[PDB]
Amino acid sequence: TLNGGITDMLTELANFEKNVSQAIHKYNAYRKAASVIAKYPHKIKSGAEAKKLPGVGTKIAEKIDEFLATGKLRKLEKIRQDDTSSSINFLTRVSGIGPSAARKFVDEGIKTLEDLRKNEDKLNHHQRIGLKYFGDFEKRIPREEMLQMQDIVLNEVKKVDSEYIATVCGSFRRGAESSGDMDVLLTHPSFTSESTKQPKLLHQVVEQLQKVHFITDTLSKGETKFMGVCQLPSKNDEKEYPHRRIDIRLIPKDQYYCGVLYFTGSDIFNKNMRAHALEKGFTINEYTIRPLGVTGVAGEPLPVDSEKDIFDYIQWKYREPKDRSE
DNA sequence: CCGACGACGCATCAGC
DNA sequence: GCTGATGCGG
DNA sequence: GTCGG
Ligand SMILES: Nc1ccn([C@H]2C[C@H](O)[C@@H](COP(=O)(O)CP(=O)(O)OP(=O)(O)O)O2)c(=O)n1
Ligand SMILES: [Mg+2]
Ligand code: NA
Ligand code: NA
Ligand code: NA
Repeated sequence: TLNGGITDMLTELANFEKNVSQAIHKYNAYRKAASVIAKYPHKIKSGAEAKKLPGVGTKIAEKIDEFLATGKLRKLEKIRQDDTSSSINFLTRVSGIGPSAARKFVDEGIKTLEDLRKNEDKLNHHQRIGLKYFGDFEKRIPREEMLQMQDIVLNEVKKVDSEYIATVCGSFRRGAESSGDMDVLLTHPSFTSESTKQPKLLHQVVEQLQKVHFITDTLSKGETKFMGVCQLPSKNDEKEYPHRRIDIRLIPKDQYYCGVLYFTGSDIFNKNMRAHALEKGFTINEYTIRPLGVTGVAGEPLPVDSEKDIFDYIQWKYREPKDRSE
């Protein structure tokens, strides 16, 4: 946190552009700048020093000079006083309310937590669950609790079918001391890129986790992605654990390394890595790395037997999960 | 200057 | 019912 | 908002 003041500023600018302006590329530009500054191993002393880094241009350079001189940014100071911008920004903190819904609600006069509760009927199902657990989903999860949640998920999956393999990814796999949620990669030998030899593969896991009252609510659910809510069991007389967000992704077993690379993130690491793959003439998603022809069209999946193979194709030295937190 | 900016699953909606 | 576009999320 | 070409 040598430059926490600067990266916090860029993060608030990114969120403003996403939530209020609906300028998704300004949001990514600010996020990338914040990321590159966050790993810069010196205390930044001017915007011209910062502009040397890739993703910091003239505009951000000027904002960093203002912030270093005064300790604040007038642009943000204004944004904070504007009641509409602040209301739109706040409502997007509810899961399922993005920038469109948030501006829609603030237009309808719904602009506080109390206003959301009174108008619960104007929310779809995801938004209703996001409002229900608003305070809980704001809390971090200590790694110690992540370890207990892992134990439950892995043992309940083993009880359904011993051939499942569940791998916790996200910030947990990157070694974070706390996580925003739990991300679970799931494979089963009956589900490959070649065939699906059993139905309900993800559903049976979700259903087992509901039966033991680990999973408490569902935000969305399809054949390969579950997004919902879970809770650790508490002891007699003990306060309940906060409810937590859980995501589960069932990935074809022969595409595991592309899947765990994707799900380990970070999101900015994946964007940098996939952008780099493009420049090297490949495309990477959670299933495959494929070459690009002269026309630009993706070819056939390349053989992959490790995360490191994916790095090798695009001529990157391997980075362990813990060094992917960008 | 200018196009490009990672890639995709699920929910919801318009239009048929 | 479907396909395609959009919002929102990972 | 930034960048490579
Ligand atoms: N725009 C995105 C968002 C996510 N992902 C991938 C990479 C990310 O680590 C994983 C879980 O995301 P999450 O939303 O769970 C974020 P994570 O890195 O796990 O940190 P926490 O806040 O502690 O949960 O999904 C991606 O590729 N592109
Ligand atoms: Mg996560
Ligand atoms: Na730069
Ligand atoms: Na939201
Ligand atoms: Na999150």
